[PDB]
Amino acid sequence: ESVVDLRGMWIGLVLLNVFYLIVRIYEQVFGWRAGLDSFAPEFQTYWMSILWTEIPLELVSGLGLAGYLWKTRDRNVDAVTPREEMRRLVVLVQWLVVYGIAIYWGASFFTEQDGTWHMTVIRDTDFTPSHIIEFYMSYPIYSVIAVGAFFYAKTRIPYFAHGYSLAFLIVAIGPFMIIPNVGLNEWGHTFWFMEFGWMALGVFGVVLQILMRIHALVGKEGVKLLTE
Amino acid sequence: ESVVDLRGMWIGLVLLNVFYLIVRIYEQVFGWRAGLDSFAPEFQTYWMSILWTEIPLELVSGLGLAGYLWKTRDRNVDAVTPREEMRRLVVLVQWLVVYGIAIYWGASFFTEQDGTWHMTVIRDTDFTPSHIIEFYMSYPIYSVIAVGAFFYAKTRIPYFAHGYSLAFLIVAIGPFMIIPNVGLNEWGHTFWFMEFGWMALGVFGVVLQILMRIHALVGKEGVKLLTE
Amino acid sequence: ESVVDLRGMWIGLVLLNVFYLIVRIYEQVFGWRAGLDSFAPEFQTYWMSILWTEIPLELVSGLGLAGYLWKTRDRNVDAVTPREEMRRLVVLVQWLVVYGIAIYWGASFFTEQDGTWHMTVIRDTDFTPSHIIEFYMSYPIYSVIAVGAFFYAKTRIPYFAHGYSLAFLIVAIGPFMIIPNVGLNEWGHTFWFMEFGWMALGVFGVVLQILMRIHALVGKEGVKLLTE
Amino acid sequence: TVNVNEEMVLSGKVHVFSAWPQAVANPRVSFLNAGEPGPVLVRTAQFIGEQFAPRSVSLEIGKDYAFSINLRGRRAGRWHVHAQINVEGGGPIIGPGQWIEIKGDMKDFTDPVTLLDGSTVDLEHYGISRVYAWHLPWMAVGAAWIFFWFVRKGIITSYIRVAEGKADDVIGDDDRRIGAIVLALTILATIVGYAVTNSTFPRTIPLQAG
Amino acid sequence: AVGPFNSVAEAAGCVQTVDWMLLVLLFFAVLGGYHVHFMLTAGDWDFWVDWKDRRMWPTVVPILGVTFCAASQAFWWVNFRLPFGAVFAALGLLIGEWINRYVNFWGWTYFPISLVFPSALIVPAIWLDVILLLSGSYVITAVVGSLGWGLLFYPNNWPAIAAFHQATEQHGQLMTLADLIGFHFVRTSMPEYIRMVERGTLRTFGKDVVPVAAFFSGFVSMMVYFLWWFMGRWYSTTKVIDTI
Amino acid sequence: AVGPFNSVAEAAGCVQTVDWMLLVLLFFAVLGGYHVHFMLTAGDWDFWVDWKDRRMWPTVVPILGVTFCAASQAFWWVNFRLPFGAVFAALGLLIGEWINRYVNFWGWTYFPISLVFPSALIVPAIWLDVILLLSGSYVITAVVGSLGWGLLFYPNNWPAIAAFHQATEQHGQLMTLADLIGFHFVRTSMPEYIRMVERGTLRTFGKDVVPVAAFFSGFVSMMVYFLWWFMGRWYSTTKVIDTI
Amino acid sequence: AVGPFNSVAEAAGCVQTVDWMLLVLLFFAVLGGYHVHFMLTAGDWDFWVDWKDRRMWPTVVPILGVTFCAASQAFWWVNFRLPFGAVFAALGLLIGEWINRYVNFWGWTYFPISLVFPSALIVPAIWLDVILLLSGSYVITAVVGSLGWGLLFYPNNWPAIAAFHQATEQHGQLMTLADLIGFHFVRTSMPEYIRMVERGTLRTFGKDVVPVAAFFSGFVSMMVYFLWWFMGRWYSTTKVIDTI
Ligand SMILES: C[As](C)(=O)[O-]
Ligand SMILES: [Zn+2]
Ligand SMILES: [Zn+2]
Ligand SMILES: [Zn+2]
Ligand SMILES: [Zn+2]
Repeated sequence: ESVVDLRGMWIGLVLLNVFYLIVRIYEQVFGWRAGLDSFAPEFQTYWMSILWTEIPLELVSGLGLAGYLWKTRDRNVDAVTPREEMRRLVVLVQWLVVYGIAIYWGASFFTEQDGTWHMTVIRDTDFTPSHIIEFYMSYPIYSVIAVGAFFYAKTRIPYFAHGYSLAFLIVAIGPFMIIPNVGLNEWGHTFWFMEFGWMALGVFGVVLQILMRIHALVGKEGVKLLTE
Repeated sequence: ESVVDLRGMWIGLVLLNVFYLIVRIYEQVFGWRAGLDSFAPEFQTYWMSILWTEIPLELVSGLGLAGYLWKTRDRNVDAVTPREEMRRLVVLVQWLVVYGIAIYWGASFFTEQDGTWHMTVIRDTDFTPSHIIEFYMSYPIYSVIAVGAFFYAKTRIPYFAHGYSLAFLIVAIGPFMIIPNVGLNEWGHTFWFMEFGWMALGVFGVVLQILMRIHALVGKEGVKLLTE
Repeated sequence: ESVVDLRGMWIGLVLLNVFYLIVRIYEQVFGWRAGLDSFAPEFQTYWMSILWTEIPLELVSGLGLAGYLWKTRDRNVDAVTPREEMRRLVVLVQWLVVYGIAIYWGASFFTEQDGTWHMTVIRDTDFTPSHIIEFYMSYPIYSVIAVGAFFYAKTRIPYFAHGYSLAFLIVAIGPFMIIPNVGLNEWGHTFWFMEFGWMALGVFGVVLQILMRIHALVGKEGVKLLTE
Repeated sequence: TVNVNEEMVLSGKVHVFSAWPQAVANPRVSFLNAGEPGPVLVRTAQFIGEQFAPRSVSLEIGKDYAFSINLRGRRAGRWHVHAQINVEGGGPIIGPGQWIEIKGDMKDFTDPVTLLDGSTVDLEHYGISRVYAWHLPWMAVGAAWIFFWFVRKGIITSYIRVAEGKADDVIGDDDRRIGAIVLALTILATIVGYAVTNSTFPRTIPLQAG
Repeated sequence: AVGPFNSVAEAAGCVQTVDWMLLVLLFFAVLGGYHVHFMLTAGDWDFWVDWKDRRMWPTVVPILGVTFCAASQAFWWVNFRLPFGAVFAALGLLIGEWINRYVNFWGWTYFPISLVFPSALIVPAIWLDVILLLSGSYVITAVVGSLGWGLLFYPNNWPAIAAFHQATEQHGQLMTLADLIGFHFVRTSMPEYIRMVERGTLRTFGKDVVPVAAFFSGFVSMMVYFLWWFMGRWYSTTKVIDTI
Repeated sequence: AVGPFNSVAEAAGCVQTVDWMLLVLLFFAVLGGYHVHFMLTAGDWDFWVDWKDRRMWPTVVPILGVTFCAASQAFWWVNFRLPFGAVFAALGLLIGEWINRYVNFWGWTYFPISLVFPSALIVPAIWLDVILLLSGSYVITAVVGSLGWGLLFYPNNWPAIAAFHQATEQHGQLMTLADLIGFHFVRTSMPEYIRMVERGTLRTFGKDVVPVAAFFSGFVSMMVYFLWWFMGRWYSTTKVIDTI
Repeated sequence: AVGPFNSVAEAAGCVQTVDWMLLVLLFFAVLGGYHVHFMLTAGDWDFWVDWKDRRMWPTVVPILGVTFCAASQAFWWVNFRLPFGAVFAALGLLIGEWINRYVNFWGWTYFPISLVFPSALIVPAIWLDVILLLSGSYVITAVVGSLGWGLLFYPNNWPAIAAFHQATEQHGQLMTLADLIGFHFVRTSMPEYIRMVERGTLRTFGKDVVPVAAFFSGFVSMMVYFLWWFMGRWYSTTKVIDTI
């Protein structure tokens, strides 16, 4: 048919940068004067609403994508043909470029956005307009694509099925060990008196593992010969 | 004859819970009024006596059990029969059940007992009535059974002979590394200005190693068949 | 010819203990009154001169020795005869006795010398008379012999060629990780508010690796028989 | 200008400024000193805020204090000697310094000082003997212990013994018996060395500080 | 033609499109990770013009900053021999900062860029990559690479920063422009006294406040680098495991 | 035909001269390393007679001092079965100190030896070696070896030190000779208050200030030993590696 | 019947009596070790009703308490697939506490149980065990397991504790019964001020003091769990070695 598809990839990116862009604007508009005092009721309509929605929604979203992929897993994986595997990989590489973007928004944009909002309020609880997005939105999402990628690979590629790449295992799991970091880092002084770094570039190993599988599914012919 | 003996085990448990129960009582009685001020002479008769006795007694008790077990070691261990190994192991499991109780007394009872005595005095020196028992009694004992167990295995079981299970070695040697902890924990503030945890569940390994030997000394017959 | 040469060794020792002995005296004489105030111009003639000279000299000294030994490397090392190897080793053991002395001067004498000078001035900058010698003299030198030793072995002994003993690699590189220590140890308080030990007895391994080679280049004959 | 042993004195007054910078700790805890290249002059005694000041002292912020330092001369030369005060969490504050000139020979420098028991001692010399007398023996002893075994089983030899099966060719009593003996002697020599220096000087008090 | 591709155009064609995907997914990736780590520890000096001092900032930022660069290096250069490791990470950071600085620090809350602009990294990042490009060794890189990285930090920041280090007289007291910028544009949680900047010691001699700072910052970065190189390695692990 | 030596005299001859070289290069070696380490952490108490107190000094010096001895042991006794490990190290130090104490502390700056004399180590060092010589086990050594080493520190220093723990009356205040010696011979950066010495607590009962200090110092040294033994092992590594 | 047993009744009979001895020698074992560790670090909160606050205690106890449970789990479940690891350790502690609380804190010194009763652990311990029982994964256990464990701690302590959190008026001041119990039954070494309990901050918003505390306590326990799982592994080592 063809190996490279990309149709899938674009739907993710397009659907994402949009949702975040809506959000950045929604927070531009209701951040300023609707989310400045939590004891007001327009906070409940414009922020405390989003919170109460996303969490349950994300939580289901995640277990959704999980069950589906497992359910639609290729029960006879080892049989997979050299073209179909190569195709599958290219979809895997796709999941990772969406994971990529999800990582950007969650972990850079909405994370260092929080920094500036700490210079703007005095905080009515730990639920700011910035936290609703950073913690209970942009992170959960990015974590869910993470799990998606993990599960897709596991149920489509013979290598990631019968295994667990420790690399991918890390990538899929350390998002649940950022809250211990980025979160509690904030309750520094309050949680203090009673008293280097563990990170997720596990993607290195994961793309390296992918790379090895490509180098495999091209004969001596394509390999040496076509690309000297 | 028979594998399971147990006669030996009871001797220890009985001889032990008794010696601790005597002491608890004798400390009940002479703790309260006789060991409340160290500068008194009824302290010398009722506590500072016990100390001066037990250490040299313990120190000899230890090198005793040691030398004896080595001496009476089975010089031709490798030859040992399947039944006589099996029996020997059950003796080892025995030593470990006494090591068990020694651990209880020395490390929980007479250890957290010290906690409440700190709420009762202001300490004339480091030799309280509670320290005489905790440090220079309940520990050394629990440490000397530990050694016993270790040397018994070593001089009766081929596996522990020509070896040193690291697990067992730990078990037998970390008791001389609790003083650094439980002890100096106390001279906290006094020894302070000039400025997770290393523990002894090494017994895990030791019982794991024992277990493998049993699993061996039962054929496929007893094994698979009798215990499915 | 003969294995043991020693002529080379003496040149180093003699050339060295002399150059340090000159200096100790020169610092005896110009330390006291010529290097007591940095803002004086007799400091520029007697200390700030030495500094400006040694560094570039040392830096070239080092890359010198390095290129030379590599250049004059035995291009067909594996072929080396059992006598020639044995001779070569003895030269290696030689380099290491000079490394030894270098270490002494740089790391004990001129290092703890600095201790006493800290009781004598109040410091006009970090460039004392003691620091010119300790840091930018006695260390660099000791570091350059170290590099020598390393490179000699690499280019003369098949073992050290096609390798990198990790032991020798350490020995040759950790001198560039003492500044982080011995240096910054000084800017303790000034560099402080914004906030066991990694050492170089790598020589252990290196002499052990040498030893194994000797034990090899003596047959069962010399070995067992001559030295029982 | 001074002779070796000639009892000069530097003195003055100082005001603890009021807007005491955040940069430097509270002078709650401080120490008076004389800023000189080594002990070119001994310090016989010194006083600040009308007290003997051989230890740490408090300065309150905004007061002034008076001080003086008795300086017996010791080293032949010309030394620019400052009044100096240091602060807990701060560092040295260096004051006025004047060229002082000593003449004579260091050879002749003495103190001395007077013990509670009565007697007199030259600090410039006292004790130095006993130190050597107890150190250098032990240093020889240690070096003897090494030489002994180095020439009794070689390095190469013993490495090769260890290397092949054995070992036990290297050690094994009476190598042990040597140990037990040398050990037992050592504990003895110490017991002795202690008991004697316990009779000599049976007075003694901990370092005085605070 | 080239199985399991139908043509060469299908091969060379796919390979090419995958290559982009990788480089891109791998761009952030690191940026994302690197940013969150950097921002949690180096802060803070990288937010505020009135934090960028002479001692602290030129110390902590090189030391914390070398981390993902070294780890990035141990990934590109080991596995592809591509000499853009440090620069790949450093720039990723710098974009991820800047975007946010503008769009949010400014465009959301309206602190003016002159207050909120990031520390410059790319010169040292280049220098690092070129020590590894020239000598093929990460051991050499770890020494003369990371030393270089430390020194260049302040020098490559000076062009941006000097501007605001100009003096102004303010009710008969001196300020720098930065001091003032910070003073003007009110931060609801940023009292001077929190700053973590040079305030002077009796132990400063010279006329050296920055040189020592940038040296110290290089020497330490040497160790950070080694550790972060090897973590760059464990992080690149193709190990597969049996149970969870 | 003694190959690759021509004679036995050439073999036994070379072996002998090499043996010396080793022992000597290996003497410093350790002395050099041991010293720099010891000096940076134990200081300091080992410079000044007015630091050698009753609590700190008899604590930190045994605990910091056991290190290279334990690593030195793991090298001689493991690989040559030679029972002078600790003593080889300990002494190496003592020399390197003393030389410098004399030549420099005195001969350069003219602090008098009574002020700048080092702590005594050789008794414990011997004690340690002989526990390893008698019981062949470093595990026993680590326990009864390092304990001993701890106790014997102060006892074996007392002979040198007592001398300066004599009382003198000074403007109606008590001092020890040491207190005074330090007071006399002016150190340009050594204010009492920096001292790091016993100054007394409400928690002292007895009449035990030194006993407890030397016990504590032995029980800790047990750990420092184990760690430094195995470091003496890694440090003994004959591993060879592929790339840098 | 089955060698080296004479009968089946001899086999099944022995097997059975050993099982008991193991389970028993293994009960304490852990209890003994767990207790000493727990009591040395979580003190102290677990002793005193007037230490059991809203922030510290519900934080440090989950965090220190997970340790031996995780290590216990790594032992039973890996090697026997027995789902009582956490519970097995938690209860051991609870007994070994309780006995001594009664028999000594009370029966030896007479502080009334209301002052000296321990923190409740079993509900969380159950929860852990079942997250491991259901999902066979110690990775998932390490996450949702140890999160649950943190949260439940206070909820499952509230039944016992509420009682003493009632208010009494005391010379025109407020106390809780607990505050008072502590005040009444004199501890010769326990001044309020040593407490290490909630005393208030300007950074508290809400009305949240315990929720945050118990979340924080869950989140941190996730890491403690991992580390302590693997330590449960090394501790289970069947490795045998050559020399000591
Ligand atoms: C230095 As070669 C290539 O002969 O191993
Ligand atoms: Zn399969
Ligand atoms: Zn106690
Ligand atoms: Zn070769
Ligand atoms: Zn210096």
